[PDB]
Amino acid sequence: LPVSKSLETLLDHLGGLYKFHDRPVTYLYNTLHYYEMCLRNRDHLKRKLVHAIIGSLKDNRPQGWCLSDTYLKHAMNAREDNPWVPEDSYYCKLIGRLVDTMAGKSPGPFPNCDWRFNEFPNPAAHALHVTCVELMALAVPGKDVGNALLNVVLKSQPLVPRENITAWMNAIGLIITALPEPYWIVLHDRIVNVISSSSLTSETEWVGYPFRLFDFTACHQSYSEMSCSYTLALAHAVWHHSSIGQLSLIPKFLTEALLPVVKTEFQLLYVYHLVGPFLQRFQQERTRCMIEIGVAFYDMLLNVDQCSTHLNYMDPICDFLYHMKYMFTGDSVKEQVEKIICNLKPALKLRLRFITH
Amino acid sequence: ILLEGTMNLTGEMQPLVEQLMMVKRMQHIPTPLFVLEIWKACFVGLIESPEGTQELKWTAFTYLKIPQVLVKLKKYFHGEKDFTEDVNCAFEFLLKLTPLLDKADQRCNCDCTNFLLQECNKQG
Amino acid sequence: AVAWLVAHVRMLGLDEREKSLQMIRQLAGPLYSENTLQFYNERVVIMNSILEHMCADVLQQTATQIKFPSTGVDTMPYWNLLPPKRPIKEVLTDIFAKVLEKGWVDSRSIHILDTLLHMGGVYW
Repeated sequence: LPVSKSLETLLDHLGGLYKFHDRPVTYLYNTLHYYEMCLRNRDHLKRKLVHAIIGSLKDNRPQGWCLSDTYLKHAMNAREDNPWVPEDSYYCKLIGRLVDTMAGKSPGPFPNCDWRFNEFPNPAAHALHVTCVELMALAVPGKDVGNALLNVVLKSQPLVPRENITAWMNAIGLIITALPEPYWIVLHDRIVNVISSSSLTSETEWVGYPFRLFDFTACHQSYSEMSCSYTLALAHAVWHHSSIGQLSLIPKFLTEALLPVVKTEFQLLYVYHLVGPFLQRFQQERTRCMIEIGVAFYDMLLNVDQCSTHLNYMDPICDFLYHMKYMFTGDSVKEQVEKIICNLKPALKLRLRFITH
Repeated sequence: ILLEGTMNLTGEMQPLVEQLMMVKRMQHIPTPLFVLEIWKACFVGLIESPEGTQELKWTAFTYLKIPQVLVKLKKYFHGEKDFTEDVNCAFEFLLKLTPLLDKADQRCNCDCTNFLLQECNKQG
Repeated sequence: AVAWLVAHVRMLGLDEREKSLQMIRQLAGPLYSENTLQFYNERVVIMNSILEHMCADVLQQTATQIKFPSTGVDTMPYWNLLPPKRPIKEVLTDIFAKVLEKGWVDSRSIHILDTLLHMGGVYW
């Protein structure tokens, strides 16, 4: 840690290193993979490396990077504690910039010099590393990234509009699929642990009608805006954006944590809303885990068979699983599911006696 | 309710209760879901459309419509769930959707205290 | 003043001399520099200005941009709000296509439809 100030002075003597391209995304990822959890020494190093990297990047005059200068103007004194407190509203401005990158003030200060040599196929490419360097400042982010995002979602700041929300959804999806693993890893417990069992077991409320509210786009009015709905929306966003390698850990996840949480049937509809619409992404390249997902759902059946008196909307799940089998898996997982569906309820047997065939 | 409040906030002593009875009995008539719909109505406005004195008209219309539904519950039906527990689960369903009151606070800037005060006033 | 504005809009209107004359003349801009026995040359004056603005609004709209003597905070929220260079074949998209997914009445569209009905005919 201590003599690292000498290499800081050295890079100050080597500003020319950053006179060609600003692509520290990979240089932070590969050197931060297992570091965010144990960054304490690197945290104290960044305590002084913040201004060092800022000046190293400042070897230009397009006045394009403001979030760094915004932190600088917000870091006049005691830079170890203050600039990380009001981040949510700050993040608003952050996501604000992003929600202005696609439809807003397009000819802004961001695209310039020269739109084709600063690695500009799109302003989001520049959004990448600025978001990275912003969230790489402290250590409590990454764990706090998804938390603050969910906050600015439900604790909607007066700057966050409610009509063009889907742009913000795409924005959060991009910023999540851009940041490394210890940053988006919080979304698992953000969806399954926070609200998926808020009360949601037997006497939740008269809100039990699942279809009209649990699916998104129901909050088109100022009414019909449930927290579970916005949570599912944030989910689907991060699912579609990160549909490259982040989804690859999802099957085991469902087998690890989603088992002792499913109690009621609308919990089953919720986890279906979470998992289903992205299975074809696996089918494209990751077929080898589909069966897992399959039996995962099948395992859920067992639960919704034990602690359950009656099933009102069961036939939706029946035909859902039917087309799950016939359109995607086919005669592939027959032997594994044979030993698991034998424990179902008489109605489920009467529904899936052709599935077992 | 939206149209009536936006058109004539006055001169509406009790025709609106008549139209409410009409649309209720001449349709699926769940009293809890009924009051849920009417509450979502009287709060979906007052936030999006108005910007100035129209918001004052909106809050006045809400605080006139709540005695309307009150006397509706008093005179319409009596003998089976006399507008006591249905109102309970109605306000529970209301409390379920928190973004409603979130937008209410984003609009009125005091929707917590003002909400409690209008609640205890309607409890007259 | 509003009566004579009505007389001028019923007049040729191509002259517009007396129209702008009464507009700049009856303006509450001058806050009674002399000892005018008003005692409320700020509140009463602003209320008189917004009153003269409310009435004859669409009347002054018949001419070009008026001098705008109100200088308040927020103008009338509801208005004509109809695309002039556009036919009435718009409720399909601006109204019906929205409410197809919009499970409400959208008070803006409420006033739009209300104005559209009396400007047309219930049959068509």
